[PDB]
Amino acid sequence: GLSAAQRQVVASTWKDIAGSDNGAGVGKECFTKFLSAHHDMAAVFGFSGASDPGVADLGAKVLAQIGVAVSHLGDEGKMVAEMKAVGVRHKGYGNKHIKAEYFEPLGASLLSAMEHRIGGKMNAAAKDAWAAAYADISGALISGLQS
Ligand code: HEM
Repeated sequence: GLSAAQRQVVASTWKDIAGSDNGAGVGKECFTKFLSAHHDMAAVFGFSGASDPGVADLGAKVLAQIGVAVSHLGDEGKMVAEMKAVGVRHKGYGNKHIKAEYFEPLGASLLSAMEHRIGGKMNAAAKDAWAAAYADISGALISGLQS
């Protein structure tokens, strides 16, 4: 599923975009677009539109999970245990309208927003390495999800 070159390209793009923000300006610009393009997930996340600061709260807190998961892409025995739990958490949120169908799509559109921080440094290996790592990150959260 992943390779040493990709695992390295993943930890190399997370130390820059998530330097001190840990991915704060990554989900706020991604979730915001998802909420706008999708008016069915806004009430689910807890926002009224794309002009809501809450978006920067979820897209940010969520990015962190991807960070703790970036320190173990080849080791899917523990970093996947925490993500699997997040799914169980989404099984009873304040909206009870979560779905893994928005994950993939919201995951791909997320890599296009990461370039906003490392614009110019995000090469193909950066979006590809993360495009292969985010698959195991989110895919590992859909397990406990819909519980
Ligand atoms: C696109 C599908 C998703 C939906 C609809 C969704 C929805 C939500 C909602 C509604 C909350 C709580 C906000 C509130 O108070 O209402 C939340 C929290 C959170 N979500 Fe998601 N989420 C999705 C995908 C993800 C993914 C893929 C990750 C992981 C990368 C993730 C990680 C988190 C984290 C870490 C929190 C913080 C809450 C906690 O864990 O205690 N979410 N999500």
